[PDB]
Amino acid sequence: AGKKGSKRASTPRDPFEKERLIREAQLVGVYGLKNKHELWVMEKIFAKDKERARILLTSTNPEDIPINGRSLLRRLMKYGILGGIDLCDKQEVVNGLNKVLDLTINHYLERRLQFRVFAAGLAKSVHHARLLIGGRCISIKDQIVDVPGFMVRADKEPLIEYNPYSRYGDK
Amino acid sequence: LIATGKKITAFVPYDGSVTYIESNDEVTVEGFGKKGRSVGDIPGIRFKVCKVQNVSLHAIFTGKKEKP
Amino acid sequence: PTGHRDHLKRKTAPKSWMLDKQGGTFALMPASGPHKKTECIPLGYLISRFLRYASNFKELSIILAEKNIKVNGRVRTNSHFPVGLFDVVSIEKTGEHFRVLYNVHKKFHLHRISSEEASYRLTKVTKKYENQGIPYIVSSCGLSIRFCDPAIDLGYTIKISNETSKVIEYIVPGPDKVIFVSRGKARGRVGVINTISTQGKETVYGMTDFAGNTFSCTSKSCILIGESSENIWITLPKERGIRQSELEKINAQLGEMID
Amino acid sequence: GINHRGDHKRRKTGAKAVISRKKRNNRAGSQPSSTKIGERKVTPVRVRGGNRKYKALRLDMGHFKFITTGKFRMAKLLQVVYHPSSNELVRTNTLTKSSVVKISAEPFKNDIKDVARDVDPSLHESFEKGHLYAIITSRPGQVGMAQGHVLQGDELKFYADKFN
RNA sequence: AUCAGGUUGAUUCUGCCUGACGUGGAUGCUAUUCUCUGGGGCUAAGCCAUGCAUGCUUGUGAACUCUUUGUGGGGGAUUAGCGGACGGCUCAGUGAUAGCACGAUGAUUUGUUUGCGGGAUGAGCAGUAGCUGCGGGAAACUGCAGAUAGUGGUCUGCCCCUGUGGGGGUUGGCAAGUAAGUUGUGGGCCUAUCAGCUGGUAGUUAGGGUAAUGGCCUAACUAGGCGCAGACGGGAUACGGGGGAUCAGGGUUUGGUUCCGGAGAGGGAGCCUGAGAGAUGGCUACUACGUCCAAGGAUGGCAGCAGGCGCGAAACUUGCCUAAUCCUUUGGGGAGGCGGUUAUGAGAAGUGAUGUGUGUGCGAGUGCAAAGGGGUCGCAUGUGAUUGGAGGGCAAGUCGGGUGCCAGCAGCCGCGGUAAUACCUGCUCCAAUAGUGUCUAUGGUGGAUGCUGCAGUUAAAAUGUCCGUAGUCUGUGUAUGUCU
RNA sequence: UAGAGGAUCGAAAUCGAUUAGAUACCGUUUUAGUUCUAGCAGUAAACGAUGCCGACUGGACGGGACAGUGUGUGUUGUCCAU
Repeated sequence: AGKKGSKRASTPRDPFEKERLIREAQLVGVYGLKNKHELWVMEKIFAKDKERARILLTSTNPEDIPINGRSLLRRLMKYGILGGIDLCDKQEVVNGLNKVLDLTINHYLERRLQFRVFAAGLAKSVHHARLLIGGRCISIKDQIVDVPGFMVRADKEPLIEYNPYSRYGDK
Repeated sequence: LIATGKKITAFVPYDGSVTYIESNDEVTVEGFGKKGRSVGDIPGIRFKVCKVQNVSLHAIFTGKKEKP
Repeated sequence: PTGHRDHLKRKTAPKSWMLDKQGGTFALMPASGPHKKTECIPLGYLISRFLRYASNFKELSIILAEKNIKVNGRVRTNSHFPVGLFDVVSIEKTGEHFRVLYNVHKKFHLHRISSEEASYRLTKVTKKYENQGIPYIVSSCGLSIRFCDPAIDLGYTIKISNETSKVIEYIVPGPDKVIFVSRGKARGRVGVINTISTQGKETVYGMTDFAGNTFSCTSKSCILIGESSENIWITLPKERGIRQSELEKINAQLGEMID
Repeated sequence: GINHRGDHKRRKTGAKAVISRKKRNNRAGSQPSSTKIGERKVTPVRVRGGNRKYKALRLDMGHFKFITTGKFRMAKLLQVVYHPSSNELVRTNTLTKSSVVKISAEPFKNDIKDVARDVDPSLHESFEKGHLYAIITSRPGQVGMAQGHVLQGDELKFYADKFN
């Protein structure tokens, strides 16, 4: 009647490895994540793109970089991960397909709503932003967004505000 | 074995737990987990008591349930 | 399993009908009659999904039992009646006429036309036989016409009156004509013949779109609709059947990529 | 009953049969009808599609054709003298297709007098005993009638060596 | 595209055993919310109490009835017609006679649908349903008399094959579309402690039967047909595909289960009606188990939806529906829809916070066939963590107290004999977290089955020696454009 | 298994020693067998514990056969590198 579903996360190949357990305890500390499932969700998201860029460079089919090259560069720019590239020069693009491979897992954890109610100063810390996103006190220009994992867009970032009908509002 | 009428021996795991069972009791047994060989220093036994009259044997030992 | 089936599950309905995957388990089963089964749509979907007149089925059966519809100038009251390619649908109140076509995405399409264009039909000649002392020819929508010219053969396009059902004039296929592809890989594309060659009992038409693209297709998936590039016998849809490729669709949205 | 499927035969290599189905009315057959001579009796049977066959159980009065003149006459059937497959069908007077019968000679009295007693003298000798020979080319169990032609010359000599 | 622990006083190897990661079934403890998706297949294709799952349409108008009354009306029984061959359930049989792919039907039939064609208002006799009466029987079921539409014979005419004779038939058609039947070649379940197999068996000629080709069947005659490129046999939990799992590449494993194809309705057989059935919510017989009786008879078929018993480690409601989707579109519909029940899987939020409760409850409106829920508003209000571990492999204590090779632990290596980092009990800490452990099957792990890509002097393994047929190799089956 | 033959040695049997005891090692008496002809059988640490065929690759001291004349071809033993 639809689909069974699918899995968003994965699991580490070896459970108890200290060089991997030390840097994961930081990310759930500096960004206030809720458990390890949220972090392996975002790793798979960020790893799909790299595997997509390498195939676009070793491609003998001459009509690939035009269509699918720039397609994947528009999609990143829309979210605030890459800068601004002139999508008309064959060399200014293939250098943009070389900066996709040199990325962090911080360029993705920072386009997320729990961290955007912090940079644009509205909350004390990332343990308060989660407490008043769920309380229905943030509104992206018309919408009362309520889930602290909404991945904001570039051309919609500055429009954040309080909820003009909430207790933190004027009415 | 109620299903096939074969005779078997099984091992009763925990401390002081052989004394909840009586004779003419019913019991659920399962494997050991090593492909049909014996494990440790227990010779000849390939099975393991699990329940005693529909109550978990591991829960009676930890105090979560009451004896039958 | 030796007796005929009377139901359609919705997963198996043709893609041209544009039916939603959910929305029930069944779909309307079409009746026998004029066109083939893989080349028709039931009448009841055309009045409630492509015109959005009736919002229901209690209402759709008030529009058909009050005798307000005419397929090819002939009243129809059955919602399972099948409608095919190049057919005229008329509606008296709120006087209108439509012709049944395809997209370039190969879906169905209703194209509004005028009143002196709603007296036409184009079909191919497929069979030819003699019975009882009369010569006949068989259309591709299935009719027989008696007492036509003695010089009409298999393949030619004929123009049917649609208000007396009699031939008017025809087209013989040759270079510098126009074509509509009614099925296959290239369904819904209009071209202009360049070469006609043969193979192991086949004829293949090299074609050329109205934008320069090239083309090729057998003679069983094509109907002639014109004498030359400015003498077409029907009105084409908004886009004329171009099918721009996917290189040429991002440049529209993104510009070119020069070195 | 009779059934014309081949699901029960040995295979091309000699292997025994394996059946995984009951019989179907699709392939049902009949017992042989055995058309004898005397006192016409034909029966209509209902076949697939609602259609109709005619099954002759007894027949008189064939419908034969004299070939040299091209005229049909209706003669009377006297007895059977040869069948190419089974001669136990001659002792019973059963009328299948391509059986040779002895026919009554009066109705052809005008026709036979355009041939001399020259190269066909064996056709004129049996005419004076009162009979001619014919052959049946219809299927009496499928259409309900006998219909053939008279033997002359090459044919009449080829078959005459068979039934003596 | 990854490895670790274990044979020695120490060393390098060979070799398997165990850990570390997924997935399907069963099971222990523990649980706040919503959204999508699943649930008596494995054992017994075992046996079934009760309710429902199939009925409609008239150019047909009986009893009865009305009117101040007549080629008048109401009324609705029965005739006639259409449907019940689909839909739904299940996986016993079947290893290719089924299924998938590409072909032949010039060897065939097809109600309803579409467009053309076609049609006895003549004589003369028989005679029926409902209806009006007399009745039989425990029942289930049934008879006789009376009187009437449709109707059934026979003549007459019409049509067909013939004709210098005659003999048949009773109005049945053409072309598309839809459906169905028949048929050719090709494909890795395991097995040689299965090597020779076959009598309608291989062919010819004639006929019968069929909607139709054909040993499909019969009469006569010829002696053929298959096989190490595996015939003919035997075994295991064998319904075939579309599909699923695992994951560098190459591969290995699985599919009772939504969609399409097949087969079956306790077991076997045989048939009627019909355009279509070898039909089982049709009939007839034998056979397994039965049920009701006044004893003489009469009867049954849940592998349809709920439900019960049995079996087992193993699986939900005897609920609501004249609404959506369709079939037969205000008739019928357990098809299908709507909730309820359950740690089936997958996704998303919580268990608090200092400036100003992510919960629970109630009230409006919305929503529906009627209701749950949900989301848009307000009112009070304040609750909500476990499971497995701490000697090494493998993240985390030589911490307190008990026991003394005992009781117990431990996949593997190993621990315990009064000096326990390993057992029992209390604290403290570790991993994942509405979850987390155990038993069983299976992919990877495994270059530990090796096409890519192993080994064979001594670790397991080159045969006591030559000759030699089939096969492989050598000597003299390809790539690619266009269309389908 | 059949015929022929019979010097030497010798399982089995037997005594004498040795020994705690030796049905053994050592010895005495004495056989089948050990040989030949005709056959059956089909095994070995039947071993270099080392399939068969084809292409290519450094030195030193030798042997055996043939042919040449200062060397060649087929085989083969020992010793040093890569």
